[PDB]
Amino acid sequence: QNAQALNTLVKQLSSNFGAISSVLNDILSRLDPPEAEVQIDRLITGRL
Amino acid sequence: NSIAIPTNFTISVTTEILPVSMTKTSVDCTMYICGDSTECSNLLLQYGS
Ligand SMILES: *[C@@H]1O[C@H](CO)[C@@H](O[C@@H]2O[C@H](CO)[C@@H](O)[C@H](O)[C@H]2NC(C)=O)[C@H](O)[C@H]1NC(C)=O
Repeated sequence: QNAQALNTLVKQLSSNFGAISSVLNDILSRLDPPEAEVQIDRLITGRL
Repeated sequence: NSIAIPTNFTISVTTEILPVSMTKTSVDCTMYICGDSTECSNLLLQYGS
């Protein structure tokens, strides 16, 4: 049960939650701050 | 120097009631959230596990 809870928490880092990419560095390489903050708030909300 | 000793008795039966289980519901997430929509079912996969 502990290992399954941690595996589930780690696999959730790979989810998009509605952002263009589930990788934070893709958003910050591809996008400038005004639009990038919109993609990052989706990842913050999903990861939180 | 005083003691009281019971000279008779009563057998009492007292009921006690305890919960032991509860209804085994299961709610399927995709059928609850979306229900037959493929459009919704695809959006829900972005939220992962
Ligand atoms: C102890 O108490 C019981 C009743 O709690 C007594 O037996 C009863 O006595 C009364 C009065 O004589 C009768 O009307 C009842 O029919 C009896 N039986 C029951 C089951 O209540 C008993 O006599 C008492 N004994 C002592 C030690 O006094």
